[PDB]
Amino acid sequence: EGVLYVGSKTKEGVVHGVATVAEKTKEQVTNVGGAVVTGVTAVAQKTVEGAGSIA
Amino acid sequence: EGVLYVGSKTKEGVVHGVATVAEKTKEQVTNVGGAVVTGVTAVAQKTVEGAGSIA
Amino acid sequence: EGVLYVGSKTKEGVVHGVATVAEKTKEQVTNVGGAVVTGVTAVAQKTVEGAGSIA
Ligand SMILES: *[C@@H]1O[C@H](CO)[C@@H](O)[C@H](O)[C@H]1NC(C)=O
Ligand SMILES: *[C@@H]1O[C@H](CO)[C@@H](O)[C@H](O)[C@H]1NC(C)=O
Ligand SMILES: *[C@@H]1O[C@H](CO)[C@@H](O)[C@H](O)[C@H]1NC(C)=O
Repeated sequence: EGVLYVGSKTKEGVVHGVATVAEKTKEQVTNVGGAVVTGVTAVAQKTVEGAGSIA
Repeated sequence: EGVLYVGSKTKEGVVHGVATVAEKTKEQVTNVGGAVVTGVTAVAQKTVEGAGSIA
Repeated sequence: EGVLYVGSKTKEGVVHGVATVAEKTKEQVTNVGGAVVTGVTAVAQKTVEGAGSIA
């Protein structure tokens, strides 16, 4: 029964620019956070928890 | 029954610029945090917890 | 039943610039923290906990 609460108050501007390039690469895993982020945030990329892939 | 609470108060500006390049590379795992981030944040990239991949 | 609490108060500006380059490399694992980060933060990259990958 866990409760939550989030609150944010910004007044001036927030510029936020991202760029990602990949040329002739075999793999590129990227995770960029936000400019003003308040609260829980979970990211999972190319993970394997149980009974993975077989070949 | 764990509860949570997050709060943030910014007034001036937040510039935030990211860039990621990859040329003819076999692997690139990247994780960049945010400019003003308050609260929990979990990231997992190319991890293996149990029963992984087989070849 | 562990509870949490986070709070932040910034007034002036927060410039935050990141850059990552990789040219003809076989591996690049990177993790950059945020400019003003308050709170828990967990990162895991290319880790192996149990029953890993086989070849
Ligand atoms: C198994 O799964 C992972 C990601 O979960 C993937 O990268 C890999 O190519 C897979 N391997 C096989 C043998 O299926
Ligand atoms: C197993 O999984 C990992 C990531 O979880 C992946 O990098 C790797 O290519 C996989 N290996 C095999 C033999 O499937
Ligand atoms: C096993 O997993 C790790 C990452 O978890 C990966 O780097 C590696 O390529 C894998 N090795 C085999 C033999 O699958």
